[PDB]
Amino acid sequence: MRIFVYGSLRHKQGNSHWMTNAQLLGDFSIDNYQLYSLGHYPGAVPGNGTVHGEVYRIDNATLAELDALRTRGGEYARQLIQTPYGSAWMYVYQRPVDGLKLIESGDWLDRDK
Repeated sequence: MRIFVYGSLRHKQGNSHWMTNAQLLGDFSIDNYQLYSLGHYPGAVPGNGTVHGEVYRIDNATLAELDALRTRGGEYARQLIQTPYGSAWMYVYQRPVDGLKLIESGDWLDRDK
């Protein structure tokens, strides 16, 4: 399925799938969203910022692989966003952001200005 990459443009190959069937649709930064950094992985939600992310088309079963690995048990919610390159799954923070770091900029890097 199509999913939004908010984990650097460098993304991650994961195990194999994420560099094999991963079709680069193109870059797509979304405004009115902000990025959290909760220690390991990041989180993204509607707010005030431009998330300089990238949109990919990966295999549908590969999607179930990511979902089953990420939110097995109930970690995040699936926010389906309709992009010009196709509707992509956005994972929104579903557990308290109390004491997290906020990138109101929307980009992972930013500080190269």
